[PDB]
Amino acid sequence: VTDPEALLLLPRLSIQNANAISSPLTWGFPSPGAFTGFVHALQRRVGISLDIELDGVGIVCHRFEAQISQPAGKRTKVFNLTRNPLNRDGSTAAIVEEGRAHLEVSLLLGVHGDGLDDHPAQEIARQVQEQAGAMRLAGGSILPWCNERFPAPNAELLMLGGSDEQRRKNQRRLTRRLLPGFALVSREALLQQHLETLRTTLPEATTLDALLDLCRINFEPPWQVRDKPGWLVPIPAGYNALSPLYLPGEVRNARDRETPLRFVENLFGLGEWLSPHRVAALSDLLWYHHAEPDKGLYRWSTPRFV
Amino acid sequence: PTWQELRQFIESFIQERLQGKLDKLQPDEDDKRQTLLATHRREAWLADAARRVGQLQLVTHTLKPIHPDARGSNLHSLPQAPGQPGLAGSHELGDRLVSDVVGNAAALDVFKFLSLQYQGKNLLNWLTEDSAEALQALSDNAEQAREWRQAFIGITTVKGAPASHSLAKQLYFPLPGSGYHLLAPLFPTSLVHHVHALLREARFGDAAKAAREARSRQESWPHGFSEYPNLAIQKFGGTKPQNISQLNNERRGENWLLPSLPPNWQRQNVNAPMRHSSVFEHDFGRTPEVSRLTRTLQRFLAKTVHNNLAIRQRRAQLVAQICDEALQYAARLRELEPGWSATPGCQLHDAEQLWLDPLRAQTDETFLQRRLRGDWPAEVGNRFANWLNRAVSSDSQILGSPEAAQWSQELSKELTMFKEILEDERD
Amino acid sequence: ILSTASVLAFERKLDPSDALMSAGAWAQRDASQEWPAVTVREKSVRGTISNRLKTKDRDPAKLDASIQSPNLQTVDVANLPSDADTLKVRFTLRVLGGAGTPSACNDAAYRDKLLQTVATYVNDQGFAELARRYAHNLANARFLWRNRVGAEAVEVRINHIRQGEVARAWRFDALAIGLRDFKADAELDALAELIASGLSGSGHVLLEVVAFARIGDGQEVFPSQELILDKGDKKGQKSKTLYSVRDAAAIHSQKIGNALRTIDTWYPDEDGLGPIAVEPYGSVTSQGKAYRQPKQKLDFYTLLDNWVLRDEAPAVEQQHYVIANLIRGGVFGEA
Amino acid sequence: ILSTASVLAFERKLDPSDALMSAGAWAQRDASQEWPAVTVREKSVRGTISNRLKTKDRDPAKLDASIQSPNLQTVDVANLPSDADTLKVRFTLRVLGGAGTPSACNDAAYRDKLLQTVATYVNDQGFAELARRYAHNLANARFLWRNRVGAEAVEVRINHIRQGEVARAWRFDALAIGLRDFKADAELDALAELIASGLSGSGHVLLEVVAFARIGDGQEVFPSQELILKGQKSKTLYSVRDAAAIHSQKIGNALRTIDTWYPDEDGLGPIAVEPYGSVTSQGKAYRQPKQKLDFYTLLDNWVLRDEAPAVEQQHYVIANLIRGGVFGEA
Amino acid sequence: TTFTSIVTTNPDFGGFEFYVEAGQQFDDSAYEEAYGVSVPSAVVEEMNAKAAQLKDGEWLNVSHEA
Repeated sequence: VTDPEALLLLPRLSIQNANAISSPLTWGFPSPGAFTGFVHALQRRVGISLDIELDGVGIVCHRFEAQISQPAGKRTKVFNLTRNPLNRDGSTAAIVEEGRAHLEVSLLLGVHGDGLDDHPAQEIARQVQEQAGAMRLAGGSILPWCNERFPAPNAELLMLGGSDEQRRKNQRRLTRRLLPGFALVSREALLQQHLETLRTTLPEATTLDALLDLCRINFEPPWQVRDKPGWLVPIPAGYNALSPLYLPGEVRNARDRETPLRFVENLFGLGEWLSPHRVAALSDLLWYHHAEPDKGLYRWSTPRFV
Repeated sequence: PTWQELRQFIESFIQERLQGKLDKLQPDEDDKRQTLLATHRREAWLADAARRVGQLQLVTHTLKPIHPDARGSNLHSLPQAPGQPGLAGSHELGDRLVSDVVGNAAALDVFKFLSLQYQGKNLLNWLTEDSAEALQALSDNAEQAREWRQAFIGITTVKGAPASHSLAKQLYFPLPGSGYHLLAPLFPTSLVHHVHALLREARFGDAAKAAREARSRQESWPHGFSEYPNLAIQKFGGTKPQNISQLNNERRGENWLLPSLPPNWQRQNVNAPMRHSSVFEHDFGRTPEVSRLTRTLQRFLAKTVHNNLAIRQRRAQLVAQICDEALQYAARLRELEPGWSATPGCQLHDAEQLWLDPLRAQTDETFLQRRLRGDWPAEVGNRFANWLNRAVSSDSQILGSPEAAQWSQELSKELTMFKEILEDERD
Repeated sequence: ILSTASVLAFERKLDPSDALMSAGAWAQRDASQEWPAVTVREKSVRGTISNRLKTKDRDPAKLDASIQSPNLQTVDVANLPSDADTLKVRFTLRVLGGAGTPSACNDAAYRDKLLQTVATYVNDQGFAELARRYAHNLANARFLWRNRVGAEAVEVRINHIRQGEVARAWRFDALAIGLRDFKADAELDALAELIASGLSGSGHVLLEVVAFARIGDGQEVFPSQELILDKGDKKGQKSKTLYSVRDAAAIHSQKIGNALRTIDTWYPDEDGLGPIAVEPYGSVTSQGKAYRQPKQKLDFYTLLDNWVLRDEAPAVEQQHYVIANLIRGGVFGEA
Repeated sequence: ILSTASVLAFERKLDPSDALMSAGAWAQRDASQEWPAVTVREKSVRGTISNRLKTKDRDPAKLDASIQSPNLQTVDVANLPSDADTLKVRFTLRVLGGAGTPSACNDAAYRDKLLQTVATYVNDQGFAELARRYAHNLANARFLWRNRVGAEAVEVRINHIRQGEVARAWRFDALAIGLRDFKADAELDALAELIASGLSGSGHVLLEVVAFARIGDGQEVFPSQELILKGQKSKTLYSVRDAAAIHSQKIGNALRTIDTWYPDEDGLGPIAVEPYGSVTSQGKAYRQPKQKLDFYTLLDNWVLRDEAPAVEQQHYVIANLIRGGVFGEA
Repeated sequence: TTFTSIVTTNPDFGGFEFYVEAGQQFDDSAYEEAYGVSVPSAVVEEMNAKAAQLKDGEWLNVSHEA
């Protein structure tokens, strides 16, 4: 929402069992809500001590390996599970299917505040890396890079540049540093205009049909595949209200009795895995929160993408 | 719209239930027909059915797919539409709600009774709008009719205080000012059933199987078809998917998740050229994706002008994706493998000098690093332009027209940005 | 009245990674950074049937016709190469810290009571009995699960990875240290104080646990096996899938954690098993039997409720079990 | 009442490796560490019809029409080179020990009774009859399955591998030691004592079994064959890393051909130790459960109700426990 | 095909489980209508003997594991 004064780069973090189930309709890379909740956890744990405000994540995903397996004779896939403990009686517990995946992402945390001036850049970069080393990103532990070739350090890029050329130089230097991955942005205006063209073709078509049409490899007869611009994916773009907002000590069995609970439901927007130098400014492509809590509509996106 | 036809329709449903019970009774003695015709025939069937409603619940967002030892709250609530454009889910269903049932499966006759389609709509939807046709048929006294109507309407209400079990999910959300909201999400099962119906119609439907066979005939069909690759199946009940919900009997588990995958979700291993034949076959090292991308550029030859505008924007996008995949191939080859400085030979295409960035500088300090920083090897783009001239054919309908000018200008600006990205490998 | 918090959840302390297994030769274990990874490859197996016939298939005709239609499987195997007799199993371990602070708790009164209880434990008897046993399951290579049963010599090397480098390096003989005796050893005590200072402070202590098992040339090593329901049709069915991280066999993270948690020798049943895993209603998956039943007053929930709510402090062994269940993590709470 | 456990998982003792095969010349078998491996290569074959017709294909018109269009295939063959006549099949055998202890069991009483039963077996008579037969199946090269049937002279070298070096090296003539008679030698009894000490848990036994089979110049050798998913690829051969190999369970099945106690005639000789003791080639299941001599009724009579069988049948039962398996009902 | 049974005092009405009321009888028609599978006729008398032998306020949970 606001512009970051600096752009921190947490380097390639190895996540071993992330959540492959991003949403009820999407499997694969975990939801960007996990990464925005991670940067809010980082702000809640060391952001208040350094007098900075870590907002926004650029999700890069150098490596992804889902713990899946294609069954024999089926085109679809199934998830490799774990073995839960037995019950108190000795029988096998009722299995619940949780998708696990191995990640390697690097995060662009947009850091703005009055703590960039108090501390050096390398100190606050090192302290948020040490705080991220004892955390988890989507349910999966962050592997801490022991006894390898060399440890990947951080770089807090002060985005306030003296010139346009030095700014473009350090943006290119950072893009070369997070290069083999694929930045994730939220392209929802493309989904809405594809819904507009779909409704032009056939009326009363809703945007779930436009989302599914942007998802699949659909064929057209003269046979030619309808082309897709980029790697468009369905992503859960936040939540939506189902119940009115309850009081803190009102709902039963909540997490805490001091925070208002509201029953919610996902909102599957459209995302687009694009390469990091297709953006020409890394102060875009960061994932912020947008709540508007009177209406529901607790959503996350990349504002200022285009 | 009159109460007499609704009355006789309800009596016909009750009598069909009793006739099915008597036909599947296999009785000859014990006089159970008297008790069955006293209970399951009269308007006391409405009485014990209205007693049975509190065992059921019409739901749209169940909890039980989240870990099935969870006794929380299940909601039949449709969200309001976001004013923000783009994103949507489960509020698009206006007249296509499938409307799951949770609760005691022994009381499913109440839901089958409220789901009869008597005039033009459900009996339940007749009971929500209090009319003359409603609340006159299901009794002769309006007091117990009002009581049974209030019972039947309660099939879509939350029973008890709102709750979410310790095994359920509930997630803090940072508000703009301060504070959080707990946000316990519920599994949208009517939306999952709708997307599951769309996916089953597009995969196993007859109108898609016909076009799929017409593709194998190589003939012409009116409509096309979809494919939906990389779907993952998630079943909710382990061995008993009956114990989750109503529609989880129809889709036996089987959530059918769409793929949200990054493009490097298939690990490609790295290979550097060793010998002269390896340097002739591995100078390019062309992945399946760039061949899939150049085959699309090969299908972008012919054009009419109003289509050639979008075709030129698509050709610019494809050359951008090819150049960017070349940049990522150079990136992962220069970073992952030390094989560019593994062995010496006679032919390794040493004019490239881009896929061996740390290989010739971090070991040789003044030998090749002084031949890469002052020379700044960026002549790889001129050799890379030969690949994209091989991607296009010899079509003279564009070579003797202004399409070659637009092609050359987009190629020049794209090799310009490829050159300035390739220029500063030294920093 | 201080009723039980309806939501309890503890974050997993002692969080290991996948145990990547790579192969090579003994007497160059000190140069083991370029050892090639043990790859998971397929092989085909024919079997004649051997399951117990259910007294209706004991006809000679049906059995003879069933040994002429054999089952044709495709199993995954992980073998050492023909010129390698040593298995380097290498994983990382974060000993996180904050072992009594729950990850989710409803009641602030229950939360403060539980934190006062765990602080009473840590002040009276800190993590020195638990961490000795975690250091033993690191020291003897119990995390080498079936790769230990006939190894010639197992040697475990543990490095306290500091900021970027090895701060303190251990080297154990994992066959001299048994699988059922938690004795006291000086280097094991130093590792126990390191895991103690990891479990007490707010920062994580990172170890690198490398174990070498001299199995033999070309022999089979045993990585973890993936739980795949719906294998598919029986034609191309792969009946056994071994876990591989990236063309490299590995034991799962929860399997290494299950071998590290095998410290519980305090259960009321006799110790024919010796130590079992720290579980609530402490249950052994291989035995198919849940010890520490709720019928006796010795499971984790009743010991925790008597310790926190009504101040009945259990025995020192049972509160070792309770705090080891807190370090293990979990999801608890009533409706 | 001591019913049988619902899981009984026995580990595989006598754990072999994939039998790699190389190639070289005889009389330099002693310097056979650098011999080139027998690579599996492809070749096309052309088959005519030779199967039994099903009384409707006996019309000469369709017979000649199907002969006129014969089936092409692409088999995998592994032959010795044209200058080599000896096949060096080299595997390692690790003898584990702890034969009667199951890896998984529900009942503690049944597990204890099984441990007492195997323990009173071992105390009454060690693993001396079993290890003599395992040592014979190592000495006579039955693990050379079809590479033995026409070999001129087979020689098996078995080395006890200690720390990294050879503790005691054997050298047998695999054709003098027959395929069906279990005689007694001095070196075979020393190998039997070594495998006995391996199975009793009183030592670590890692043998490296090398077997040279003088087949002939350029002849065909037979590794194990994979299952198959114009160029129909009718035979896919096993290969570990560009080197033909025999499967580990094939070598284990050849080592377990010690069972000469099956109730039928002993004209066939030893068969493989299996419950419902069966040979998949001959298609006949000896020790059918009608007769009281399969593994399951013998174990359930020896452990549950203490009807101890004869010495031969309990040798067979402990040979099945050394083999390992998935026993126990549902 | 394995029709288990458990007497529950409080039922789990959040899922689609089959609970028989204490003062009622098993209904094979309702089980064949709710779930797709039909009850075999040898399970019915066992479920009747369990459903009749029920204290007031004790539900009979009937489920198959096919």
